[PDB]
Amino acid sequence: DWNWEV
Amino acid sequence: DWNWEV
Amino acid sequence: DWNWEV
Amino acid sequence: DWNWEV
Amino acid sequence: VPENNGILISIKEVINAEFSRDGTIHSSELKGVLELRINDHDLSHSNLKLADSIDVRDKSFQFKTHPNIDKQSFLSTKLISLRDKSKAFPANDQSLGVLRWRKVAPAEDDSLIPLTLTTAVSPSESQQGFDVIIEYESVLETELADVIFTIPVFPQEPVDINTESSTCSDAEVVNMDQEMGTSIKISKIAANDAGALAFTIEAPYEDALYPMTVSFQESTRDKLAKSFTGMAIQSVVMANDHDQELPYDVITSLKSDEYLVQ
Amino acid sequence: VPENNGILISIKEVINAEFSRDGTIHSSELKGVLELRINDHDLSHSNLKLADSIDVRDKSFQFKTHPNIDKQSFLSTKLISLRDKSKAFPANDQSLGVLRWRKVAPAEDDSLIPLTLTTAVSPSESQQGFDVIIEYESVLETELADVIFTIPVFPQEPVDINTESSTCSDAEVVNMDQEMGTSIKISKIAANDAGALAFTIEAPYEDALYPMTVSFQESTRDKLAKSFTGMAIQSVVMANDHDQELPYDVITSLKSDEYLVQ
Amino acid sequence: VPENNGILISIKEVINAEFSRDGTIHSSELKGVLELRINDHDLSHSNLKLADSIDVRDKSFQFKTHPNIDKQSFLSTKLISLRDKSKAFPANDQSLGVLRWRKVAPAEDDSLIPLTLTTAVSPSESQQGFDVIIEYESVLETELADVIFTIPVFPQEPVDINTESSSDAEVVNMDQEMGTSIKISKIAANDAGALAFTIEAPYEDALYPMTVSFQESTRDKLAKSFTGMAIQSVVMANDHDQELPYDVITSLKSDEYLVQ
Amino acid sequence: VPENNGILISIKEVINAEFSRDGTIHSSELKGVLELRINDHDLSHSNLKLADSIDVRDKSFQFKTHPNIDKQSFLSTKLISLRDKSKAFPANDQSLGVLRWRKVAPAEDDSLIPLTLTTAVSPSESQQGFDVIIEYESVLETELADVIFTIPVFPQEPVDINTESSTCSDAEVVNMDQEMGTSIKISKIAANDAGALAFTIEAPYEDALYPMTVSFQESTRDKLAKSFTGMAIQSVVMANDHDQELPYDVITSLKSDEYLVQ
Repeated sequence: DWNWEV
Repeated sequence: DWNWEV
Repeated sequence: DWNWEV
Repeated sequence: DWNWEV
Repeated sequence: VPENNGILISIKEVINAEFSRDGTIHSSELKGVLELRINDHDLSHSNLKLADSIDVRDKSFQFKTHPNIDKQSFLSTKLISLRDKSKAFPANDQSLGVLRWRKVAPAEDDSLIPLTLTTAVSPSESQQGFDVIIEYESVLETELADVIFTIPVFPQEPVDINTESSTCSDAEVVNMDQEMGTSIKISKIAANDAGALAFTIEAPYEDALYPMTVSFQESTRDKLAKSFTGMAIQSVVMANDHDQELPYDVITSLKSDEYLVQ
Repeated sequence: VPENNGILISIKEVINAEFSRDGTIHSSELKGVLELRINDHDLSHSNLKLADSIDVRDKSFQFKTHPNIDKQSFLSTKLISLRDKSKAFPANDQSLGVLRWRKVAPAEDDSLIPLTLTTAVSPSESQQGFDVIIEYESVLETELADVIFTIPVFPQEPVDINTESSTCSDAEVVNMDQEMGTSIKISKIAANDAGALAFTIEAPYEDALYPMTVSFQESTRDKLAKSFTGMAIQSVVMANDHDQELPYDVITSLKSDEYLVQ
Repeated sequence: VPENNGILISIKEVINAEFSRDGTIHSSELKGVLELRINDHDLSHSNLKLADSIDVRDKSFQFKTHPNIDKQSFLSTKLISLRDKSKAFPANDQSLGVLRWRKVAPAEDDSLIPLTLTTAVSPSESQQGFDVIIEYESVLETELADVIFTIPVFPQEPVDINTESSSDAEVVNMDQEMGTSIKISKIAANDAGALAFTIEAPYEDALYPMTVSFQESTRDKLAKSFTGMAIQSVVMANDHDQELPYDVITSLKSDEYLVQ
Repeated sequence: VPENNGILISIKEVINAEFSRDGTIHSSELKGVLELRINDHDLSHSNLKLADSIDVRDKSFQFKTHPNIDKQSFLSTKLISLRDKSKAFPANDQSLGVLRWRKVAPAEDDSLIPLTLTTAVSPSESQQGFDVIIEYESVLETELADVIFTIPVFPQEPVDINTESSTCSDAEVVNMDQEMGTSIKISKIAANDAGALAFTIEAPYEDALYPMTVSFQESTRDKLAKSFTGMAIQSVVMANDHDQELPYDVITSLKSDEYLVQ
């Protein structure tokens, strides 16, 4: 859950 | 599993 | 490799 | 090198 | 963990498949295993007879018996039996992988695919992003329940499910952390049906919406159950007396793994 | 998948620990993540305040914020907030890893260990093998349910549970295919309790019984729940107005990974 | 680490293939990557023109550009260029994956296979253990050097190379694969040969899976990969008339390449 | 592949270490393995005697022998020998892992660390990025050659090595694809020496520069070589006749793995 981005 | 033994 | 950025 | 057998 | 009442045989198949965005099949790969669980010592000197309908000399399956299983008996009579005839199966309810198979299929070949996929995308009229349609067609004889589509984006705005162009008004975003991005679940895909999921989602450019991944799994407990590729059990028998049949149960399953549109 | 009713915070710790056969601690390592899930777009412009009891400058924890989280606000005020103050958290129920930590402890140090383990083994007087006793002691303030001990052997004879030298714990062999070998489950380890599991199992020599692996997992859902290491949430607040508090829930979990006697 | 004179382009393919013991092809899978290294800031605003012979719309390759590479330009003109035209390639000699591809083939199809294999085994009659013959046939236009065959056993007795039926083969240490490894010095372009030895094992099925390991590379501006991937030129991103100096290395490496 | 002239013994240690940015030690973990390669059948009935300096009962090393190696002889006489005394080692130059060890150290403990690190970062001026200083000190008795530092960014501008603030060993950017980002190699770190590497590099914010990884490897080929932890061979001897010594060679190595500042 450490690929999220924005 | 595939490392089982006889 | 495939995680490089600009 | 741990799955050898003798 | 399914309950074992003595002998439990599990036939487990996993399917990989890849599609171009227009639905052209790139590749597929099916992997299977036959697992034996025994939890009653009186049943441990047993042999499994596979269903007469199976072809064990189909080389495209690369049937591979566990090192302790007798390959010649499998090939000769479709019998799963120990290579050392004085031993018995471990009988402390351990999952014993006895047989495995694998088959591949190339571009434009659907023989291994339970669920075909195609996508259509266009810029949205409301969000900063895209109106997506995923079209699917099942060739299974049973329903798929709780099928999950994952899009690899994390949008600021909520996803808007377009119920007018979806089969299951019912679709909803769900947390699914086995795949990265935003996940939408559909309640059912009926046997042999073709349907669609449609939504609007924010993304910075069209190519960011891909790969789209699909996740599904089904299983059946029934002595007479057959797997996706047709694997099944005819009987279970005493190793020393093939007329003496033993009680047993069978679970079959099919799970997606790398099942995507790119 | 736990339900999210708007904002759901998950504080997940995993513990590794290794023991010599006599119970001497070799090492331990605890890894933690704080995951935020948001499924209500009205709650996406939010910041988390951690409990005051947490020393966020403790270097032995190597606290690491996600790239998009503001490290300086974490370090100053124990606040989890976006580095870009206009942006909001993704709000389609995606599990967002926002903070991680890791801490190690060396030989003979029990500070990170929820369950201590010691074994006693002697040649059996019945089977071709060994009479094992696993002794355990919990330092947790809550119960551990469904604890699984695995021995890396697959014996021809059934394991014999010696109920006379075990805690009355509903011990039974179970199928557990996450670890290789023969698995025994105990129903409960009570808070702060010491117990024992005893059984006789076939093995060719003593050393073949090791490594013995233990598997356990507990979780608690409660706004005020504190993790094993003391991680907890003080409040959740609007990013643009810290006096405006938002509704949320918290789950804490502790799970074993490489937790063994060797 | 190959030396980079400014621009260095690496075209790398990895081949998986599986055979039955009698040589029937079960499957194969080829995976490829085009890597760009740039170590001169003056060459960082460059675009790569792929060879005209490449069908970039062949869906059976699933050509995939890196997120920062412009897909449309790749499709349209076989050009590798940045999606954001105001940026440049990193130019501190980092390996940048810019394009990947992947193709599969099914039972009995040899189109992706550089080296076909058949095996024959029987109890030895002149010493302890099994007499193995591994037959091979190359379809490559260049020689394969130092090809390694691995048998997943650890015999008490030394392997005996049956110099009559293969001459040069020798046991080697190779710890990327488990068991006993035998190296053959060369397999000539388009040649068929055989490796023959006697090895101890407890039963015939213990001799399998037999694994082969091989790797070949060439450095040449005009080098083409096994599947035909190649570079036509390198050009300034702002002026496609202005060509830039560069070199190309191609490689092919086995990965899960076995008989079972 | 090193050449084997009959018996070749490899003592391989791998070191993991983590530092805070200011150089405070968070953790370390050393793993080791003793590999045996034999390519001469006349030497296959052999036993290895470990150096008298090794305490084989030190539980903090968790010495583990291979399943085929006699644990009781290792523990009694520091001998590596087969559990079945009628068998011999494979002698077709296979790498045989016969013994493993692992040791861990906690925060602020340097006992396992060959090379200490500290970093200092500030916004640069006279280019667009951060001025970094990596300070290092070796406690090794031999030189480290070709030590690579990797920063996880891919800047649009070339790295500027600040030759005057860094050491007077020399630094240059190199291609190193085992770690992601931009890599700078230093030619030498002399035995017991302290130095610094200084450069300017573009990054979007300070925290993007971390984790900085260091990569190094040394080996020595010498019958009397001792590993970083003191593992060493005293002799190699006929398994029947411990007075009859056999020819052999020894390589020791120490390699970084997860060796970073974070």
